[PDB]
Amino acid sequence: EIPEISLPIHPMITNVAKQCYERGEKPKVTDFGDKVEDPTFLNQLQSGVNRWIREIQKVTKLDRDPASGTALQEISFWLNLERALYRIQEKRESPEVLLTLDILKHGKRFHATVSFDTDTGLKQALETVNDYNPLMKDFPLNDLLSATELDKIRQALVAIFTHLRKIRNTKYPIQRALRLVEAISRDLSSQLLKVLGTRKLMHVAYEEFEKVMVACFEVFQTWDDEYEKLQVLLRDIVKRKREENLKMVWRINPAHRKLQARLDQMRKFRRQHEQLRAVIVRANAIEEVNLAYENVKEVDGLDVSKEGTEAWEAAMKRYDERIDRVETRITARLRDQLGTA
Amino acid sequence: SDQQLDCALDLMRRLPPQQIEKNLSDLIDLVPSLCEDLLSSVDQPLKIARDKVVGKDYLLCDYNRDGDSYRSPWSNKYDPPLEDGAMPSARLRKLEVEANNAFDQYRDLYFEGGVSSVYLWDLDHGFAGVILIKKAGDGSKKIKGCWDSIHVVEVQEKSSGRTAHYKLTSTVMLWLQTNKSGSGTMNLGGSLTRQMEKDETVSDCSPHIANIGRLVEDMENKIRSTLNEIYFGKTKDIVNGLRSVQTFADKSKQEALKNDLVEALKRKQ
Repeated sequence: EIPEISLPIHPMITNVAKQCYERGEKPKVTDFGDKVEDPTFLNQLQSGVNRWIREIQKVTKLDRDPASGTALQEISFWLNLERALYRIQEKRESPEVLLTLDILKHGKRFHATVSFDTDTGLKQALETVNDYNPLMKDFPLNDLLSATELDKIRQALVAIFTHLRKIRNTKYPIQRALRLVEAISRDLSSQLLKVLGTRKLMHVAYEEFEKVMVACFEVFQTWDDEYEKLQVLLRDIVKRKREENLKMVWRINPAHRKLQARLDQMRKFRRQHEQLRAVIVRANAIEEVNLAYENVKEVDGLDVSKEGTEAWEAAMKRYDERIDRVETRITARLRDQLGTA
Repeated sequence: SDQQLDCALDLMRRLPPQQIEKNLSDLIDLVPSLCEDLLSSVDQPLKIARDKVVGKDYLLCDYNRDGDSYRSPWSNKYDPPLEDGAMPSARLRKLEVEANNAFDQYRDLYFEGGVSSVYLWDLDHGFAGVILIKKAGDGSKKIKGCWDSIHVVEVQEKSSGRTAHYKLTSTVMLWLQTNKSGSGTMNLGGSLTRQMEKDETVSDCSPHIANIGRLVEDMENKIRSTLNEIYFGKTKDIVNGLRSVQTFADKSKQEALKNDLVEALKRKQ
């Protein structure tokens, strides 16, 4: 994912260092002698160093959309940049490259020498890399990877955010942190999607489903209160930094409320089925409403959101209307059942 | 006690500009409940601070008065040691250090010495700064002068396109003396204040700071000029109008013929 391009040197210099390598002598700067203070020689040297500066700048200033790809991709991308910039420092610190720099310094040409460290943004890139270097090492995303139980997710979410708490000392950006949070919610949603897949939730009783329901809201509340603690955390961070009055968007619509709202509609849905199926058992309206009940509800189909609204808003209010029309008789029937006497 | 405040400002208006600091403290010693109500529109000289870590100088006013400390633009530190002050924007800190640099150049070109300072602060659609310049006279020379300048500038940047609205308010608090044999001692106080606003286009070759530099330059040229001719010539006119050098009855002759020509000019109407 990161281009690591070597720095090519002029071949004659390699032959000179090769001649010194046959002996074991350190290839000196004045080995060229008269060739040092010549025009075409220094001309080609600056050409090579100039292309080196472009090779360094090719990857140091590189940047992509912080929300592009999944969470692990962006996090791993920052890690890749850290080790890659260290490899650029490795190519910078070799004695052969330093030998070329010594040629340009000994030849009184300060341009490529000073620009080799200033024009290259490697120094500032490495210092920002080092500022984010402990923050990127030992990231507990694997705690979120193999977490299928909601309790594991509760403790995992709190653990990851407490490890992320070290962004008060490393200047974390605003929008970067918000896209980071949405990436965290992306993986949370993915894990929950397969969790609902391996749950077979459309066949269990309301006891187990109630426990799973409460556990889902447990995870959601860990998200809300700990996210507000992270909010206050970033609030005091922006206060201690004292930079400006930007229009920072905190109107975050993450990847988990999308399922949370559907859950809420199902809560009141189970209230209808709770009062009915829990009592109705107590003339065929009993059976008939369970008949029409299951008949308009047995096809949730992996309960995704898109088809959820797309067809289930009609099938949903249609289930309500099937109760109603089915349950329409009982009202006036009750008016019969007891008003006659 | 609002009329008391109006008469107090008029008293400072007519107060001798030699003891502005002492008499301002005295007037505050009358009604100290109205103290930091007067230290907003009563012009007084500046205060020279001392940046210890850098080895420079920086003036003191209310804009650098962060809490009760002063933000040394040569170091961006507060003195007294208040680690809780209102730091400027890092963006504006870079803009401020180059501002201090450009005005050191300005000060060196016109004043050939002296102390200067340029602080900055925000605005929703722009920013605003102050420019302090204090040039005391050549201590070696006998001319005991003290130029004092304060330039309240407010950059009201427009939407985009890099065109702005530069509002500027200045103040010069002059001071002069000569111990010349022909005059004995000729003390000379004085103070001015003006306002100007222009909408010069911002560009990569014309930054905001350059526009401010042109405005401060033009403003001080106008104030120094305006002073020298209008006000100081007015004082020379007053001394000449009080006592004349020519003997009277000679002036009656010249004024006699003057009135004769007055009749001659208003004769062929």
